[PDB]
Amino acid sequence: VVITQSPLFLPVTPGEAASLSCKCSHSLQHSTGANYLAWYLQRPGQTPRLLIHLATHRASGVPDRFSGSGSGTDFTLKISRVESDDVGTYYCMQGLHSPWTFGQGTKVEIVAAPSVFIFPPSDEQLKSGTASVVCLLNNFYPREAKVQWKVDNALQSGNSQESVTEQDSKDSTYSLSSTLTLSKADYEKHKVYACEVTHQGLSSPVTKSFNRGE
Amino acid sequence: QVQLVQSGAEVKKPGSSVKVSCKASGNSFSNHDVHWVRQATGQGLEWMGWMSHEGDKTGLAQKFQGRVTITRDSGASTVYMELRGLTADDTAIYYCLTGSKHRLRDYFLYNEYGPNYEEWGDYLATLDVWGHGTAVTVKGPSVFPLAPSSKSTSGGTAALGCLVKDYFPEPVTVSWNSGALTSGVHTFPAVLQSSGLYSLSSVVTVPSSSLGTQTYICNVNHKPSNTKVDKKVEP
Amino acid sequence: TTELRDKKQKVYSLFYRLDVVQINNKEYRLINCNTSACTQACPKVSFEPIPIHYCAPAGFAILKCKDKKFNGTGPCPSVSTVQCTHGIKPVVSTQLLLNGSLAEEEVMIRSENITNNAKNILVQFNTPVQINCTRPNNNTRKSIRIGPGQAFYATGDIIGDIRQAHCNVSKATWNETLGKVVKQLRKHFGNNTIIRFANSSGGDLEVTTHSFNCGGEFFYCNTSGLFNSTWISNNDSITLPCRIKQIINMWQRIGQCMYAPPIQGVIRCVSNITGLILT
Amino acid sequence: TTELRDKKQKVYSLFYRLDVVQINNKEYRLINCNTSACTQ
Amino acid sequence: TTELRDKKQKVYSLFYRLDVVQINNKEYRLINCNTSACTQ
Repeated sequence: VVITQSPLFLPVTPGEAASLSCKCSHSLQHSTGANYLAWYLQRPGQTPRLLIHLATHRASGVPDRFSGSGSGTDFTLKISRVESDDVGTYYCMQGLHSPWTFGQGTKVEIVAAPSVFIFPPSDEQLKSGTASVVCLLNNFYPREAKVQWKVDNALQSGNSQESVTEQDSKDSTYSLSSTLTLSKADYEKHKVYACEVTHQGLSSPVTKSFNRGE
Repeated sequence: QVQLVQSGAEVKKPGSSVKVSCKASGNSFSNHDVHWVRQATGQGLEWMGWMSHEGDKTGLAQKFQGRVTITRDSGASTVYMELRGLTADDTAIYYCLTGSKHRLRDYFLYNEYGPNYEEWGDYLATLDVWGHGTAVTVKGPSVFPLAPSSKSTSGGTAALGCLVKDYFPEPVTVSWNSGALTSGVHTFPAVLQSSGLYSLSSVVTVPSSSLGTQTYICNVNHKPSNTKVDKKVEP
Repeated sequence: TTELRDKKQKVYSLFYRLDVVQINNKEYRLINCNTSACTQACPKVSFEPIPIHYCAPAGFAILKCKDKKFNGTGPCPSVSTVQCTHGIKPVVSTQLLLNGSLAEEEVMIRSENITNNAKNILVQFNTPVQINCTRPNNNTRKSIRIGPGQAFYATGDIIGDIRQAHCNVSKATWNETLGKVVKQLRKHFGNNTIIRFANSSGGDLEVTTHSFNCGGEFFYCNTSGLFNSTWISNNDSITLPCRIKQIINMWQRIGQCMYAPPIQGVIRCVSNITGLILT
Repeated sequence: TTELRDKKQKVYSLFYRLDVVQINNKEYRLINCNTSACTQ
Repeated sequence: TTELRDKKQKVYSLFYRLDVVQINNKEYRLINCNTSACTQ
């Protein structure tokens, strides 16, 4: 018994309609005629909220812009006039076949090149035998960005990690930080430290660099 | 509006077992089915198991077959979920919750020589009330300044931050100027390093103008190690 | 359940509230099920009373007095004998006797002991008193196949003149005959006594109301409309409200029951009150 | 149904198509059951 | 199963071990049921 939700990721223009698919390898219709499929919205930081039960019924207090349909194997959740409160992950859940199971979810969200900033390691950190260099990509959209660290123009790999924020509710952007970590010894053998950045908003890659010392 | 209360967060070694408990206001597990659902950070919902409020049915997901016990005290006053043989994969928030069922009769054949032959079957209807969850997780941070410089400044705005390096376990909280500075703050989710320790950074964009006059202090709190750090970030 | 021993079938039917009782829409129960099992009377067999003659075997004689007078016991000046008895219809009823024989001369009063109040008093009429009873319900019979094989006749729909079943009695006739009865009573109680008539003491519905046969259907009538009078010291017509019941107990034989199948079409039996059963 | 008045068992048997009739693999019925009971 | 031919009822009773036999608390059987129907 398998469930496939589609699409995996759905950007929606505010006020436009959204359509989510949940398909099952086996029928979810009981012989009494009811379809045991449900839809749940989970917003960031929250427990899931029931939207639709028995395939077609809105749950209590669910706004009428959410509507469910489908019978058998194929089910749809339509959201008309999408707004920021509708952002999150939508899970379907089949209740016919034991063991019961959630789908893997559809992520729903609502060009800006990043501003790029670079930070050398602190004197205090160096004292302790490690050097972390930090690159910040600020306020960009869409979410896809690539950071490539260079040391004296040599490409680095396996010595950095990155983290991205959630979408800012006010400007609809993301921010990302990448941290390159080296030993003090490796760090002091080189001069130019550079963060090279690729994004849909940039016509060609942007490099932020500094020279060790000054 | 039943309220569910769950037991507190726990840290467990790989290979051990956790027993999570749950109570419902008004002893509602007597009259409403209990479900267990877990969710790892950034991942989907995973149904674990349930018990009917009648106390005549229990079931588990395939993945928890042999791993999980779901039980309740008499009078259904407390419900428990025990997961054994923990690994890092079991690091998640564990939710207790309720739901309805439609015990419909599938197979049936009337008999004209006494009682009939019935075969009821429970079918999940909805998932009503979710508990707040129990975080099961299967060193205090160093705090270093990310100093504002000409390499973090443009168009009248500067960026500055704090690097919160090498702590365990989650969580850590960061504020700026004791909560007085919130506009333009980005505190990034932690990353798990090869060493098994976490790191994160918090940055803020501020007017370049203000660097000479305004003080910036990041406040870092790591309750697990009782570590509280206030770090001033200078140009 | 139907013939297909596997799946049931949701059906419906009508039942009098005299037949069913609330358990504990609402839940109800067939009243008989707390006492015994119940059997459906065949739709082919009838209940029409047929004149039966009784005969004695050789060596025994059927003696028959022709004396128009008779106290219930004693010598008869005029005795005859017959091969067999006259045809007597087995009319099962209570209180009011129906389709019996008529008395000659005056109204006859017979009792095992008139002085004792515990005994009953039999009253035989001289002239047939017509009674005409009606059930104005052109109802159908939604028979349901509750096999395997055997069939049940449920109650379909009730249409037509939705009025309560009732009986019509010639009032002046009743008054006249009743008077003739009182004359007799006068003759065994005195020429200065008062005679009053009233309904039964209630209790069981079978002894309270008037039970009688009428084309398979069982009627229970409130004879208060008849037995309500009085006499001193020395159209018009009457309507009697009746009730219908499908489950009844004959001869008061507890431990058993019998379900009479409904009858399609309007029913209108006719009988003649020939005697009474006073106490 | 068997003697064990609690659990049933699936069995099989052969029947001539003169004895059985299609209802409505496929479903079939013993022809007698529409007319009366049958005795062995 | 009581008179209410629909819902069963849990009861209890005592029986001599000469009357009953183990099937296969434990499960037991009225000895007569393997031979014939017992009439009271």
